[PDB]
Amino acid sequence: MIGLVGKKVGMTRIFTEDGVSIPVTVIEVEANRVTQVKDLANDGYRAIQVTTGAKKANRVTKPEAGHFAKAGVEAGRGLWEFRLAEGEEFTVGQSISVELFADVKKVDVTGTSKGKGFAGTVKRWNFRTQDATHGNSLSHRVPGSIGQNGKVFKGKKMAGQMGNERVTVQSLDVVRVDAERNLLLVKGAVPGATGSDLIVKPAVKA
Amino acid sequence: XTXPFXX
RNA sequence: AGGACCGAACCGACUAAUGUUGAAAAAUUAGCGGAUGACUUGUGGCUGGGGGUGAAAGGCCAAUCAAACCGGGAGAUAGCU
RNA sequence: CACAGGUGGUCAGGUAGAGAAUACCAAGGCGCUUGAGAGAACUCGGGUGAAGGAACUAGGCAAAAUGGUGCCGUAACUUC
RNA sequence: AAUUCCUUGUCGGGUAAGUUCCGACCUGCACGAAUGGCGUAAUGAUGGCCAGGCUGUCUCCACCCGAGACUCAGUGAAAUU
RNA sequence: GAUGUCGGCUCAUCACAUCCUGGGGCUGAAGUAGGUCCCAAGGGUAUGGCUGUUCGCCAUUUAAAGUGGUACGCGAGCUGGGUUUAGAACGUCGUGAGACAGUUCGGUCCCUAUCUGCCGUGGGCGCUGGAGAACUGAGGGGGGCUGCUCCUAGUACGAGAGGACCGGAGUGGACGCAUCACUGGUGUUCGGGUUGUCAUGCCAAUGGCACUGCCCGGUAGCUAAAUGCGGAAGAGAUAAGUGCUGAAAGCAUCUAAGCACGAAACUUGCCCCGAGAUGAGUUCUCCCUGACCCUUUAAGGGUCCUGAAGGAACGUUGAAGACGACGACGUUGAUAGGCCGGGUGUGUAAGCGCAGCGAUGCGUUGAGCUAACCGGUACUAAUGAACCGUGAGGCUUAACCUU
Ligand SMILES: C=CC[C@@H]1/C=C/C(=O)NC/C=C/C(C)=C/[C@@H](O)C[C@@H](F)Cc2nc(co2)C(=O)N2CCC[C@@H]2C(=O)O[C@@H]1C(C)C
Repeated sequence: MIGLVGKKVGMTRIFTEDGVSIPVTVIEVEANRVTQVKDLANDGYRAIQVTTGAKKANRVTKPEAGHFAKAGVEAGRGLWEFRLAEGEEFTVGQSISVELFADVKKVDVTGTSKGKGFAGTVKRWNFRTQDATHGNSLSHRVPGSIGQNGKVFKGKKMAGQMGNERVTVQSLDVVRVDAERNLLLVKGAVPGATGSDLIVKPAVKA
Repeated sequence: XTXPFXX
């Protein structure tokens, strides 16, 4: 079904009763609110529009003010969309909590990766470094050949921006769901740095 | 002259 | 005592990297070899071009050497471009 | 060339040191005729490194360390 | 063998495995006695080989300090066409 | 009037005459394990010793260690051992100078990228009122490997020995993405020890220089050797192949009409880019409801008033970044810095006092110091402003308004 939007608060260690340490990626999934409910008669696909968080009064734009005021829902920090699986129904102004993930046992998180900036072939494509001595001339961490005896094929692995892109990790085990704190304990690591917004949706890969 | 250019 | 030892100056230049329209038309950095001797160095002088000199490499003889540079024969000759 | 060049001689302080080495200073003389900011790949010059330790490579290039003083002790071979 | 074509000769030693290396055999393609022969302590920035130690040489690269690369103002370059 | 040659390194890419994995036919296929042939190129496809070597032999692995094309791929990408200069020797030929595809030692590999191309990143214009967001997904990339073990089952088979497909589960190797909580590295911006030396007037106490002077530790951040995830399942149409029905051709036949199975290929489903998709898309919301002149009287020009929504610029800045860009905040404010507290790290400061001949030790004291981290705080600085873009959005047609 649908997912939710939260914040990467960080990572901590969870000790069970048998003395095992389960890595977790805590997420502050604030109470979400629906903004739009779209159908096929107008748009052409069953989905919803959800926001979260808050924003300053004298900083948000007027166009969005009416977009949020239309549904009588306080402004958020962004907007996202979730497709419905032919069996989901919602209404504007409806608030969604973290309990939605109570009986799922697995999710696929999504978020933006960290920013490495301009990266090299080694940092980026795990290229094999050349000889550091024994003759090498200014060609230690260089790629080498990029073709044959007359064009560089498209998709050629080269240096460039590394990170700051959409990334989706799949099949992450859930550990705990504390609605009192609006938290979600996801096992393992997830993209993005502390404070970045990320999506959490049930796992399709089982 | 010496081999490859210009050894 | 020593064409002796370790090792600075000094004289050399084995290796590597840099540099290679260089800082430099052969160097820099890191180490390296001889370092009282067939040592090294300053000033001055002499051997002069098919000749000089040469612990000899066809090496050097003013950034040019299997026969210097300059001038002249000379507008050499070029069945080749 | 306002040159990372070459070089003949003379003067030769203090602490440590065997020393004209080396390290910090004195005398005295300089900061090397463009700079500011940022802190990406890659290159150059360096520092550190988990575990393994020449498996690298045509070949162990450099680095580090052994590195100094005193004492004990010291093989084959030898023209002694 | 600084010499051996056939050839990585054959055997042995060393290595888990050694066209190289050492030690022997001799079938010396084509060693050989002052264009010297066989040895030879010491010496060698000499060639080849095996060890100990040492390490980012490597497995496999990671991070950091600096000089450039990048941006701004100034000067303003050079090569091919 | 120059197309630089073996091999190695690096980076790869296509073909299929398939090395492995997958799917099948016959088998002198009992089983296990092989042989032969067909379909199949999705992905994957050893390390080392000797040698300059490719190759090859050897050792030990692996599910397998594929065959070839790409200037025997790749030197404006590296190397320079080999080939391929001048030096010098051996053997051999020649009287000799010298020479050999005979060997042996030694021996300068330059180029700041204009165009194409490729990896990335922006400006401008356009998409027909403009602006702010959220999407559709035409299309285009990424990914696709696999061993072992247990149960099924010591079952079927077989005289035994030996030993299953089908199906299920778990755990690994290699590769790949993300991440820094743990284990660790780094940490020349934290602390301490300490040699030599100069200085701060001197003692004490500090600082500078010597690779951060040499060392021992270590925060954040980055990062792997560290720890989490991943390959699929499933569906449709198919290859070889197996078929049902069934005539032509009274029988037979997988086929001609019809119909059902069928693989890691292909199309899907998983992930990312994605409306410059000029075929330029779709939804919601917000802002502008002037006065005239003149004129080749028109999608015309100009003046006065008007200047919104929003944007940009500027500034404080970022787990964003080469520059642009992207993101956060700008006094109605915690954006940065500082300050307060706390934590971490270092490891009992300084000073005085006590003991001791003194070096030193003890107590004050787990003291003092403390970078980038956590939580808070307007103390300072992010300034009122102006700069920016307007004024109802063409013609035509059809249906509506005035079904
Ligand atoms: C002592 C020096 C060895 C000597 C070299 C002669 C010489 O003059 N070399 C200069 C290189 C010229 C080049 C690279 C010209 C390109 O524009 C065309 C070439 F690419 C074509 C090509 N060359 C080859 C084969 O095909 C070829 O054989 N060579 C090219 C590299 C040297 C090698 C050669 O000629 O070596 C000789 C050997 C044999 C005595």
